[PDB]
Amino acid sequence: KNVETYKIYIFKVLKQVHPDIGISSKAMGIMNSFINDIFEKLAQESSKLARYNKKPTITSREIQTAVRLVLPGELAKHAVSEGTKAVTKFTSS
Amino acid sequence: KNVETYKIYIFKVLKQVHPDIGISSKAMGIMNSFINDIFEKLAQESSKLARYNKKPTITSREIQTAVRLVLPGELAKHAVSEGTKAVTKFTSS
Amino acid sequence: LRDNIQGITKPAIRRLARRGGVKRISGLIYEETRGVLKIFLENVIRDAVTYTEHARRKTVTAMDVVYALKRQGRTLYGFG
Amino acid sequence: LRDNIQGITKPAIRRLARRGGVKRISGLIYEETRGVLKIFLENVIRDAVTYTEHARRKTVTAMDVVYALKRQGRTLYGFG
Amino acid sequence: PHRYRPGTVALREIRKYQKSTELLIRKLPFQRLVREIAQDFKTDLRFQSHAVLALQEAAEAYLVGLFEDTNLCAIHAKRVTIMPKDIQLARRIRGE
Amino acid sequence: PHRYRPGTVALREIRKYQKSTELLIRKLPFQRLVREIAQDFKTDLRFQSHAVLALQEAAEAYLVGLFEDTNLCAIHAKRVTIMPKDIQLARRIRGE
Amino acid sequence: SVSKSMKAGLQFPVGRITRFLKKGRYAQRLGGGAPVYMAAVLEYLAAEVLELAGNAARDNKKSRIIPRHLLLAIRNDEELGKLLSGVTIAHGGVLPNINSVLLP
Amino acid sequence: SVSKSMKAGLQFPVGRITRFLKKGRYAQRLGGGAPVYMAAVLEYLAAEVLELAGNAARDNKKSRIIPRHLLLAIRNDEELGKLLSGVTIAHGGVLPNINSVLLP
DNA sequence: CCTTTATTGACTCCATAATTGACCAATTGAGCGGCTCGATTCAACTGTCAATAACTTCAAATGAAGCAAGAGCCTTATCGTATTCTCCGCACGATGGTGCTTTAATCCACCGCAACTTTCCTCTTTAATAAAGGCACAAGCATTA
DNA sequence: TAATGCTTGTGCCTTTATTAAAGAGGAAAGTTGCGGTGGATTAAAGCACCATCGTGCGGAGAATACGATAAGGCTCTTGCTTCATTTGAAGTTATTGACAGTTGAATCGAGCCGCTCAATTGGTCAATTATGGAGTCAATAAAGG
Repeated sequence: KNVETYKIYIFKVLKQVHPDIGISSKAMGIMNSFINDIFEKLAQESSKLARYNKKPTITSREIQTAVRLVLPGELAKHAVSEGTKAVTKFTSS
Repeated sequence: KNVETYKIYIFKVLKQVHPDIGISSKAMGIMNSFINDIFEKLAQESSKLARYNKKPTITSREIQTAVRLVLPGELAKHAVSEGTKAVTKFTSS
Repeated sequence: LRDNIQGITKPAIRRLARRGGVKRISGLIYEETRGVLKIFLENVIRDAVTYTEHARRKTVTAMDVVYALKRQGRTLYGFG
Repeated sequence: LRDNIQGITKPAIRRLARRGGVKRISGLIYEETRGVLKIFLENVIRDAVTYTEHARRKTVTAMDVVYALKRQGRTLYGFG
Repeated sequence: PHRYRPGTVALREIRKYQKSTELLIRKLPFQRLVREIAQDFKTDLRFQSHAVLALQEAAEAYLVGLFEDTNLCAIHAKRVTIMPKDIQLARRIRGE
Repeated sequence: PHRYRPGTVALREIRKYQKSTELLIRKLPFQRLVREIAQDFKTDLRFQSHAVLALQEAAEAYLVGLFEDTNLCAIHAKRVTIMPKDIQLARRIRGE
Repeated sequence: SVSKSMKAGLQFPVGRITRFLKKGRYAQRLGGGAPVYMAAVLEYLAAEVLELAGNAARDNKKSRIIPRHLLLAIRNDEELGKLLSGVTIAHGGVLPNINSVLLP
Repeated sequence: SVSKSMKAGLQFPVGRITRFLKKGRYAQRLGGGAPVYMAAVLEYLAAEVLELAGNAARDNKKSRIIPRHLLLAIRNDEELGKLLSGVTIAHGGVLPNINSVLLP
């Protein structure tokens, strides 16, 4: 059975930030677990936000509010800025 | 809009335990919040249990395991005993 | 609004310490206790306001405060 | 199995204290540190076993331990 | 004149305030403080009264628990007077 | 003869063990301890090896954090020697 | 028509709990006995807390349960105190305790 | 066929994240831009952690990121340390710190 | 121990408001049928965990000796406490105004469903070079003089 | 300061194993079309939150006399550290076997979906009884003698 992991995409991101630095298998597993954990946190917060407001759908606004609730401070600011940029790029195309 | 609470059923339970003792409105709200919080905890634990085992349904077994995970010690033992009694009574009828 | 943190008077902090079982209180506690309190509120109100901003409302309800508290492991019964 | 709690030897506890930044260690620490450790394990293994009992399995996996730890606010990366 | 020794009326106050369930902070100054703090997150905010009451009760519970921890830390150092370092140690161990 | 004063080799060990990432508890005694503890919850249990490794790493992380808190408590009472009361106070403030 | 709560011998609303479980979308499907188990557990917990609170109220020579009695019942019990350790009861106060060092 | 990640200018799998969001049943319906927003946020967090870890690895004169470098990057950063305060990194060790009192 | 004084709890009378009881509707739980999926059982394959034996050598146990750190005792001086006077702004009651929250209708717009395509991401296999093991070695440090 | 043991940091050979690179396929993402359900807009009631004014009185602020508590200094004695020797138990390697986890199929049970409807529960209003406000007395405890 093929297992879904971010080990591909994470590696891509690494080659965009540090082209000459590799990553070990243990560190790759730790990074994959980190991505999974943050995904679950954001998704659960978005679900709670949708349920509190009696909304059946999760939009980018729910994700933005979940990012503000979960990530601290400047991390949340930069993440919101990147998410808004990506959504604008996706919609404009 | 009609607001839905447990304030009826809890009162019934009180009259079964302490027939001569009443309950105030503030204590009524506190008990209702307590019941809602425990319901949410057990339901979320059951959902996590079903998701972990790739099961689409929540059975009384998921609820029993969630009770064991959430309630501590003798509380969990007695709650499991009560739930098993209720399920047996419901099925036998 | 300014200086409102000074509205948490020394007798109020002393009463809160008495409820905590404190028999003797140093002179500089009242300052520290204020700052600590401020931090706590800034952690809750922010979250509460966030909820108020998501519901597209302008009034902060008791539900917003209860959810903001529950988000931090400070569940509060009696306002649900 | 009995007496296996004594397998957590005094040098092991001393190394754990050194990694924690401890310079001097009292004589009775090694006993207390054992009991504390035992309690911790009993809180995790139980939960882990519970998961193993729900999946109708007889073998405790790393997933069971990871979930049992996450249930207690002790999230552990590297075994996911 | 009748003078109580230090720490006697303090013990009486400990017994009196641990038995009551009332709020210990004045309501209007706390309301002003909450509005001041919230004005830095979103200007022109309105507060439902029960929201401010919930905030006050949560803050008072937090401070009472913190003072219990502070008293434990003070007694650890062979003292009866709580000091700012005790609050700092309690908040550090608590994870704050 | 050449002898180090007390607390020097202790500081060197602090620097050495804070730099390494290895496990500090022996694997086989810990495995026996885990099997002993689990035998009281369900007889005839089997343990996957990575499960025991995860348990060991979690337990070691917990003990190291507890010892950091214990060292803070010991420093608070104007001492350098950690004592059982320090562990008890740290676990009390931590909520255990 | 025999209500499910009466069929299970409970006072709590098995049907309403079924609706709450389905509305929350905790799983795609819901078993027949899951709401019954839910109702039984909730009823037992409510009965336990109310027993302790009523005993506390009787000890105080009061015939009505107030949040103070609920807090006393919760904090004077090991299991309930462990379950509700991180919970604040409104208008509940604190457990009366003074450290032995502070006493004269 | 232009992939949604290429459309949004991301390296992360917008489609796979959409599948994960739908499979997790977090809501009845999923908006068009919610997976894109989530992918952007996850990509940014991964980039931040990897930048800090690569800097830590370079400071140690190593060309490979190991769990020790990830832990050093996490603990030496205020906001990442706040986000991952209750997280244990396997084979990560601890941040080297000795109290001033213990020093000679 | 005694004696005086301040505090607090019990006891009762009166107000009071707060919980209990009763009624109308509203809305939702129970019933019944059809149907598709899922979870139960069975079986085989196959992965791996418990157990064995052997050998080694490194870390644990134990003791000696040493030293310095915790704990008890004493002294002091300063600083939190109990009390009183005075002052001041919190709180309760009544009232106006307005803005903003909720509800309902309407329209449009966008997302789930279903099937086809096509492409990219994941086991399996092979290579190669970064780093641990080991050896040699320099130097910053601690220790006693 | 200074000589000297000493441990840790630094430089180089080795190898290896742990990561970089590549392929077949198959599982999953992108596309297209439809249609219905949900979000966005607008208007209106009413209600709820802000601001005003008055007052009067209980709580806050400031000063005073002071005692007792925290902090520093001293001493000592014992408990923990450092080091050396002996051993005994963990660690690694190779092997066995049997248990149990996983995958694949059939199938019978069971829960979703629609629609009716009637039985249960919630909003609204009157009301009495447990509880608070206030006054008075009796018991308890603290502080000086």
